[PDB]
Amino acid sequence: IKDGLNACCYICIFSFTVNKFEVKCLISLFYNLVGGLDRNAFRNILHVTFGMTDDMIMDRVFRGFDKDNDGCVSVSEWVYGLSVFLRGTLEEKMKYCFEVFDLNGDGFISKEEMVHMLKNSLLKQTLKKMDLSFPDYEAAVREEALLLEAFGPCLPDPKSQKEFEAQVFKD
Amino acid sequence: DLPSEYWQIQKLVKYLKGGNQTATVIALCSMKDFNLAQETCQLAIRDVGGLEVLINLLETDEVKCQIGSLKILKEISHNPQIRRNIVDLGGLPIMVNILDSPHKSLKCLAAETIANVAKFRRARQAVRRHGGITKLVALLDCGQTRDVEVARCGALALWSCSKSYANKEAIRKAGGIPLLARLLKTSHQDMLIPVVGTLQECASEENYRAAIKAERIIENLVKNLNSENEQLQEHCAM
Repeated sequence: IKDGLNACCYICIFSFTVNKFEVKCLISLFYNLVGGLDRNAFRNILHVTFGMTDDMIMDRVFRGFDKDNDGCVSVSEWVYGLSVFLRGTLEEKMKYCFEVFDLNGDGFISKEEMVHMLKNSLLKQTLKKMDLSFPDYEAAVREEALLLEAFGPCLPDPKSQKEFEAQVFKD
Repeated sequence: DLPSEYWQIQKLVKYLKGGNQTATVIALCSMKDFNLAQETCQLAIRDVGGLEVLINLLETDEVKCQIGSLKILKEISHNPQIRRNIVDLGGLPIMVNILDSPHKSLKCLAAETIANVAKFRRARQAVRRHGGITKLVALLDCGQTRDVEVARCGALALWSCSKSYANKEAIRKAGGIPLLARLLKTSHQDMLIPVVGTLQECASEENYRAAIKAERIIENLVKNLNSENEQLQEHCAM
């Protein structure tokens, strides 16, 4: 295939938790989206398809997928993060959520990425068991699965994501 | 005065019932952090509505809603006032269809809740009328270790529900006797206490005695009269 060679090389390089035809059609819909994805692609598709109306989290998940900071997000990291969202391990989820919810990227979870997103979490009118470091953060997250996304939303919400993967991964 | 827990749980309910994913996740984080077994905390959550907002989050598509919600409902359902206002608000029929809703955490933690709810007649008859007896019986059938914990919760729920003749008739019509026989054959002790706890007062009935004798459950009780946890020989002797 003139475009499936990308997916073949990507299963050769990256160990996606999705299998052959799944990643073929995933990259096919990526190429449908690009007509390779910029900012506006994220701010539209993760708002309409996914949800999570917090625009700071939109930019933050954009940069977390854009860990290489090329602006035009590459298909390699795009499909890698999408495979993470589809089928990811607990360690992969905690690594991704930690480095994303660290907004400035200081390697930890300081005041500007605890209190600001706590008030993002509070519709205006935790560290007791964690402490912020990744080891004890991981300890309290594997204790309470509520704590996995206790700084930002992320999603993998089943009724959202299993329906979306139902239209994506058309057999 | 109303407790500090009442004040925070009021704020958390306030940004629970009309919030979003992050709001719900951290509000239920603080819910889980608060002392659930405290009776004053149970009354505070009841007075702020609380529980019923958690059934509204069961309706909401997010799933950590359901996980934290039903865990907290189990741990605060130690007392009768909580559960009678559960059925008065109407969240319990909904929780009955959570006993079939696709995620396992839903069914297991909800069956723990009704397991510690169903001391009196109303919860038992609600679960039977809205079908949760038969769906927990299917979870005990295990046609799909995940089945082991969901069946342990369903079995402890049926043990709480094993005083109503209509509930017993529902189990008998659904055919729970051979599948409880196979779960009695299985050596997981955590299932072995409440399965026999259910089967005891279910097998007070004569057709149940005929069924357990047709399936040779007496031999299984003889095999299980010497387990590590002590309570199994009490229940088998019953």
